[PDB]
Amino acid sequence: QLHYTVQEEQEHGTFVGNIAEDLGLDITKLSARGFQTVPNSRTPYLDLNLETGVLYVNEKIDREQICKQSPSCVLHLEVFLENPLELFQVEIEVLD
Amino acid sequence: PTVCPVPLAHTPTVTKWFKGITLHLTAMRPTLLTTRKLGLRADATAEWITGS
Amino acid sequence: TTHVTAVGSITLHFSTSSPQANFIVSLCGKKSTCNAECKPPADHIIGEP
Amino acid sequence: NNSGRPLQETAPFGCKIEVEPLRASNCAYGHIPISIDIPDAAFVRSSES
Repeated sequence: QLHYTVQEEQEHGTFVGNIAEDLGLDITKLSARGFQTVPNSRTPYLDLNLETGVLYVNEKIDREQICKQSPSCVLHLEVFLENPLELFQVEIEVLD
Repeated sequence: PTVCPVPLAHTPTVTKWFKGITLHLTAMRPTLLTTRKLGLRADATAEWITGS
Repeated sequence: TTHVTAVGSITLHFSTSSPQANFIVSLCGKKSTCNAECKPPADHIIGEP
Repeated sequence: NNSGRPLQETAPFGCKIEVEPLRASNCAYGHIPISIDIPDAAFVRSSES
């Protein structure tokens, strides 16, 4: 569905991608469609920016803790909009 | 509140006679059917259906 | 409404609920009578009121 | 456990039941009388038709 890759040892908000730009849904209108993160999602490490549709990095990435529970080191996240309703998927992977 | 996806059934076929219809249905799990009449009386029905 | 000229004709469409048509039609203000017999319909169910 | 079916599936005359505020929308019953007054400029006198 979507695929971005993050490097080891990030420093609280460098850059990941540009969701609204790759999905074509345009800026200056999504502020009213209801742009939101899904409650069944949202790993603690990343953060959204409802205005310009870019992905942060919240706290420093730690490979040891992150894929001690899901051996394939990946991260899951979803977003949705209204009028009319949609549902998208994003995956992030930690390199070395 | 959030959003959720749900399934859509199989479109039925209709047969017409003098003042009536007949619906040929298909359902592999339980499903619902509701009818009402557009006049002064309603005559509502309701049924969960399984099979063909 | 219609567009009119010196000599000509015009076709119009109507709907009815009587087994024979016996009504009057007025054009520009002038009257005329129509009469014939009307057959019962073929189909059984439709999707209009 | 014993509620029944809602009013969106029992209302006669084929109505739509919507909330916030409470209302029934697009029912079909009975006859309505109407008086209307038409402005004078829209009539065209007979010598032109």
